[PDB]
Amino acid sequence: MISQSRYIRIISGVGAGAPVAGRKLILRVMTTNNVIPPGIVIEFDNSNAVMSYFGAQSEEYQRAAAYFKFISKSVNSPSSISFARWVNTAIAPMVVGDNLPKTIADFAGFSAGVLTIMVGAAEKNITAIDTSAATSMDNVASIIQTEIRKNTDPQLAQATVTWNQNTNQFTLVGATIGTGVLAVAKSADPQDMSTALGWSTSNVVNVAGQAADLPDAAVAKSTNVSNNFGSFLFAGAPLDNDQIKAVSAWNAAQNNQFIYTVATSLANLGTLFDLVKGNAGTGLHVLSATAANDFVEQCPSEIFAATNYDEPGASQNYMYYQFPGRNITVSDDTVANTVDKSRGNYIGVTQANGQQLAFYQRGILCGGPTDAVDMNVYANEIWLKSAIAQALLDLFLNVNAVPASSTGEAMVLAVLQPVLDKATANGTFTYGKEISAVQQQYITQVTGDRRAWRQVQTLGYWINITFSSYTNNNTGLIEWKANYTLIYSKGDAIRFVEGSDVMI
Amino acid sequence: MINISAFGSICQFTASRTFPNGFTVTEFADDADPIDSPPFTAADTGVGLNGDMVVWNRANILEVVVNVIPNTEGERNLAVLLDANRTGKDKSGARDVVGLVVAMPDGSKITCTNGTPIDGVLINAVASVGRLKTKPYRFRFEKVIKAGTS
Amino acid sequence: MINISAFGSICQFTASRTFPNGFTVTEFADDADPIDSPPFTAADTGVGLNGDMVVWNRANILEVVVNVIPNTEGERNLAVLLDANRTGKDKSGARDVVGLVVAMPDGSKITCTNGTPIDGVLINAVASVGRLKTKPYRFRFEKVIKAGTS
Repeated sequence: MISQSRYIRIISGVGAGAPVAGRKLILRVMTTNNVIPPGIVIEFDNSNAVMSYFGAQSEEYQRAAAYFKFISKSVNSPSSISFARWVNTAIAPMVVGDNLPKTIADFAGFSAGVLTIMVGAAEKNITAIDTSAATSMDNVASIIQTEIRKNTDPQLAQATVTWNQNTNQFTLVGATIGTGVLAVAKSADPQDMSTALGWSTSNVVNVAGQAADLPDAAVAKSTNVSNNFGSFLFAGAPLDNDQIKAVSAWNAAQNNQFIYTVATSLANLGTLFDLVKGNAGTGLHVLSATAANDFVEQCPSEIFAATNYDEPGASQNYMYYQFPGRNITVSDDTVANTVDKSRGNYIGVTQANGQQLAFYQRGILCGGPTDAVDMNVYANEIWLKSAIAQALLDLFLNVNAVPASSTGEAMVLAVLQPVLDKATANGTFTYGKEISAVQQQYITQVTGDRRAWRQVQTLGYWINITFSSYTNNNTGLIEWKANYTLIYSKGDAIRFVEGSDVMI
Repeated sequence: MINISAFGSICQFTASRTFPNGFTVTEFADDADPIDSPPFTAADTGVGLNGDMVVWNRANILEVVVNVIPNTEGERNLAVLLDANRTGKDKSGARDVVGLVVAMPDGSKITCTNGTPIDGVLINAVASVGRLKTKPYRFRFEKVIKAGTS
Repeated sequence: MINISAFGSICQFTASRTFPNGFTVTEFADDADPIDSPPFTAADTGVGLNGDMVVWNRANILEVVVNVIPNTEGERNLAVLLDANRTGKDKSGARDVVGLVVAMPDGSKITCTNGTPIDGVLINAVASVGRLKTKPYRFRFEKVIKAGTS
């Protein structure tokens, strides 16, 4: 008789399935493992996904993606991550294809297979690959690569096909470093393995081989892939100090859209501070010289992906948190103070009538001249630029171009202003403030009228758009562009209490 | 430019639910006031026995009345917004938040937010001669902001 | 056609009990407003202590006032409908539903349904010179629907 499960399905147990996943400004990890192709970004949404795609023992799932366990101050947890490639060495061709888990049962009739390769001028006729009786995909790979190696082309001199079971991917690398413009050609038989390997469907790009672009330009390409981020870890082996300075300086020049992190152990703080002091905002943290079971720099990376920036109650001061499963890198008063004055977030320890506490002491970034110099404040600036740019992008996708006279400012301001309402009813802005002589003069002379400093003193912001005419690289026509200036009100948050108990 | 003219005005509207990245209203009425606002209160005083005045800063929300020429693109959009927000029988009303930006020709801009429609005619009334009567619409916003001078 | 004329308007009335497949009114008054509607409410706001604006989307029913020329076929049918609906001594009132469709010349049509007469004069008033005074009738409808653009 027809079962009750056809109509009502009471999935008992720990069924779960919260659809409330949606907190942007996610962590990016620039890893070195060539499991990720060098030039595309995969946005994983759970530790299970990172365990599936990436290695089960790789730091990408063990060290990273254990940040999904972070419980924020209220209830929230991060729910999305992204990864990219460092581009360690000079790039050889690494043509990667078909994450689909195709099985040998599909290729169980591919005797004397024809796997043609289109290298442009070197379109080949590689055949004689027996997969009807093979020994798993990883030794189908051997037969394939040897049949490539019969052709004495310098590129296809020692071909290398790999089968990664975690991704279930067939990756044709090849031999010739320096220039790797390759592809795969399609044949016509059951024995043919061009699209059966998924090397011609859509899951190949070329992975063209270039030279190394180690510190900076790789991150620039990664950002060009996807602007959806909030902070990039740049994990793996500790980078060189000079390339670290370059990495910090590049996206100090970017200023917007990024907080970036530097992992160094103790006694590197003075030199690193001297090289990187200033340069917008970078998170320098003291690493425990004993072990590395804590991913240290994940402290900014976790909280940032748990704020949710849509419900009132954002901002967290970024200092007094209670990160578990982490090692106490600083446990002495003199050590704590010497780490300080050189920035450095030392995740220390204390005691209070017993117990031991924890803390993620200090949230100064580096800054110093005029920057946000505070992870809370810089975090809010990041998501303000994110939301405003998204609102303008939707405005322009809806209707292209704004009449740049006086109504264009009207649509621009009217689209921007709900973002400002969210900011006011999020905790990022501040109702009050006591803009004083220096701040009064500064606000007056930046762009605002004489009586604009009043508004920031009572409301929290002053936003105005003008239009400017500029010329581009090739556009002979003088183009016009918007210019919105918005005066952030900052916002303080106490971190020290001083008492004066009298009369005992 | 301290000039008293306002010919050259415009009213950008955005509704979070109904008109995200909303419309333009530029066809204001000629007989009635294009943009009008009832006087704000902002305080209230009471005199004691010996003359001690007591000042109360009552929180209040400003109001705007926009008169528009009826059966027009901006006006049709306004009527659509009001009909979406209004509540009748068997229809579902979307409680949204509207934001109105006026860019007067002298350069100054006034933006008001966290508001909602408060009135409307809902039927194109016909005047005596045959002309359509200008349709007024009233909003009550929560926050007002002045940006830009001259 | 975004013009401001309304000459050529028509009022198709349908009453469920009195005039099923009802009449048409075209001889509107010249001095008073042919079609008028009081301003809808559609919402109502208050303000808290710290400035929190608070909205209620109060349900409401729209109103129409039609002025018609005395002692004409359309207004005679209107007075028949109102006398059927009105309640007096020894007479039986028919509680019916009425529907008014205005087809303004420019093309748009506004149809209001689930209504009832709300006023009337019942006696042809005489003005000073001898002209009969224009008769206004008021209805309050439940559901209004706008159909057709240009």
